[PDB]
Amino acid sequence: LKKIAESFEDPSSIVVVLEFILFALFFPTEFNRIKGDIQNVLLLFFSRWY
Amino acid sequence: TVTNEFASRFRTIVATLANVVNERAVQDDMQKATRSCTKQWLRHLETQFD
Repeated sequence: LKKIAESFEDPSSIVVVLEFILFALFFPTEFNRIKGDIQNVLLLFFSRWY
Repeated sequence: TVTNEFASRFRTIVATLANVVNERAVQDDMQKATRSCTKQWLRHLETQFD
């Protein structure tokens, strides 16, 4: 994954989540090839929000 | 660790103070805008701390 610096302060940070989701739909294969590196971002999102 | 335990502790502290300031602000009928701004400030402190 090309690196994403995201702290997830604001709800607007949901954009990044959506980015991933879109990428998951348009490109399930490539998404699957990088999905752990994505989970590193989602874990920031989740620890911060949930 | 994926997550810094010190920083996570500061997140719980800021969560507690957040509901504290909130309870105070609703007690004193604060405008939603100022409330949102203190909350934003706290989230910023969490990021800076992390």
